[PDB]
Amino acid sequence: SSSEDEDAGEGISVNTGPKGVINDWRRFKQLET
Amino acid sequence: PLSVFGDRSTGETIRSQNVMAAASIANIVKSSLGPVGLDKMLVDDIGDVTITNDGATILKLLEVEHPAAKVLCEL
Repeated sequence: SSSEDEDAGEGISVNTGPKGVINDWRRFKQLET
Repeated sequence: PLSVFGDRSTGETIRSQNVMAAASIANIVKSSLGPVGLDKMLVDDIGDVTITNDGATILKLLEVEHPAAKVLCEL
């Protein structure tokens, strides 16, 4: 009833680029030092 | 092009800068000239007090950075 459970080229040797960028390199290097 | 690690000022800019520095040094002490001039009272960073009318003492006690202003102080 209702009731239920529901309920390559590695060697580079960069030539001139370091010379070109040395200005910024030293700019950062002074503050880092 | 120069690639010099520093600042460069050339011509009218540096001339005006030098003139400004010299004029500032002059204007510091221009108020202490003549019998109607008045003294200045300088305070150090440690609280020491100096009251003076002498231009040399004022320019010696002052801490100056510009080279032309330093030239005027040494003058």
